[PDB]
Amino acid sequence: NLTIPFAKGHATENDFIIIPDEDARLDLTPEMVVTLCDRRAGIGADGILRVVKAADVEGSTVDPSLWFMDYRNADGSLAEMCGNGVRLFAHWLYSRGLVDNTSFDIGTRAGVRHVDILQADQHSAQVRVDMGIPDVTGLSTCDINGQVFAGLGVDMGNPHLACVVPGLSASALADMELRAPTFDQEFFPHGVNVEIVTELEDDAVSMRVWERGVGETRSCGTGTVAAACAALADAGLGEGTVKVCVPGGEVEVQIFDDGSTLTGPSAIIALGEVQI
Amino acid sequence: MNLTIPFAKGHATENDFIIIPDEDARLDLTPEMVVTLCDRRAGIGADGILRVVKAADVEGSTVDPSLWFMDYRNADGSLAEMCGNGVRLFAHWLYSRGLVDNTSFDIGTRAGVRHVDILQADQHSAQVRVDMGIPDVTGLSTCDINGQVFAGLGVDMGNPHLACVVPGLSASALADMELRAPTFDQEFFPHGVNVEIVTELEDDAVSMRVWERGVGETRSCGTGTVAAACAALADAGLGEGTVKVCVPGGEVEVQIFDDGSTLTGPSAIIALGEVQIH
Repeated sequence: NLTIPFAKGHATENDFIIIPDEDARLDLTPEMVVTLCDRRAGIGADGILRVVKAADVEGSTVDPSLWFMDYRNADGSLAEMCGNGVRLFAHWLYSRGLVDNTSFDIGTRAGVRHVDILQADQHSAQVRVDMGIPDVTGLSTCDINGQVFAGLGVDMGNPHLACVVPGLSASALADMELRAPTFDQEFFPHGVNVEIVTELEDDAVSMRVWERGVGETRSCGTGTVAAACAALADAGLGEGTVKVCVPGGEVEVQIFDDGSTLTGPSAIIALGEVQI
Repeated sequence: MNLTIPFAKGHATENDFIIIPDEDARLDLTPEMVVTLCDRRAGIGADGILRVVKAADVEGSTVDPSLWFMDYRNADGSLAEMCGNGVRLFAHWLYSRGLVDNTSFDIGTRAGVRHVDILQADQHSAQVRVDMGIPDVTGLSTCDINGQVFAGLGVDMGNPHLACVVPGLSASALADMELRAPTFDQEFFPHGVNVEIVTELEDDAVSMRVWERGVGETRSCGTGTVAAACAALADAGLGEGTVKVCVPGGEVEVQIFDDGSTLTGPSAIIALGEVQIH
């Protein structure tokens, strides 16, 4: 029935359909989302980022003149957390001349985010995003596939449990076989994302992640910040700069005593039109 | 370098492809490019690439040079022959973009010429019939899926099949089975096999699920639907007929004769655009 312009891109292989809607002319229903993000029947993504002014988003109470990351999960749901996504949305905004400043603010359902474009062209960027104060909630354990791991619990807006594993190489991490983890039920009352991480080594670590009711993913933004907190803690530091390697790429995490940042890439890989 | 390529994304009963128009045979499309494009998160994502090129510009093409050739690449980069589903989408592309003038026409493939008939088409949707050859029932064998033994029929459609029609299987209970990679007779199927689990012919229809060799479960297998319909007819004591086959990605209609078979089914063209390879 309607043909609309779109783009496809990803931030460390967490991939999105960007749908411009400057004039908020699109009623994008949860069934339309689910269709569009169907990898075999549609275009295929982890979600849609619709480009709209905060003004026009039902329920945003942020400054109405911001651009708002109207972010939908692949199941249609209104995402309340955001991560890697922000890097892509920032990239689109800056490269299409929708903002004109390398440093600006983005309306999201989790509140305003602040970003800094560090490099940007039509296809690639590096973006620094302010991720909030990590809330460390303490030691916990989990079981994956008949093995206990010590982790550090971390709240970034959503819960994580980051298990830094002394001895474990990047290879051995690669070779482990993951399964839905079991963990402390009462410690995590809304479930938990679990990261397995190597130890700080040249200010870097490698991570794999099991997201909450999703399973293994290529990249989880909030998760890389969690892993960085843990890897620092596992070494006796509370502040620092860590390169985190996930299956989808590399980010850089900065842990301050009063905040955190995530720095990493974004890619706009295709442009076209799609039918409803 | 990077390279920007015009493309389309489509599917045939949710067996999905990237179509890449290359009428002047200018694009050198390598296996590593194919892999990158077909990557669902770093690329566009698909089961394969259909490059639209004249058979005159494919080396080793058996067919008439004036035909369009489906230069079909699998997602892993390897060259392929034919796809029951993908031919439907290719036919749809050629016809809806005016590259052929008739509703009935031939297409070149690496398995030889294929004859298609456009039943309905516009820019987004179509219904296409393809002639799929005489099935060759190679024998009776069995498999084991996740502990449970199924009896079936060897079918050679150009590639090996064990179509297992299961008396007393409802569609409900087919949808709830847990599929795992089957075990099979390695002597009967020395090159692997595609396994279809099928219900029994009822009101001229069956439902199927398929585990494709080296790929696991898919939403649709074109040659599988034809194997499935053979087995369904043979389990009903018939040698010929028309069967609607329901796969998780949609519905098709198989006609079996003594001297051949056809597969009719849908095609959709979902998007158009341009893509930059890394």
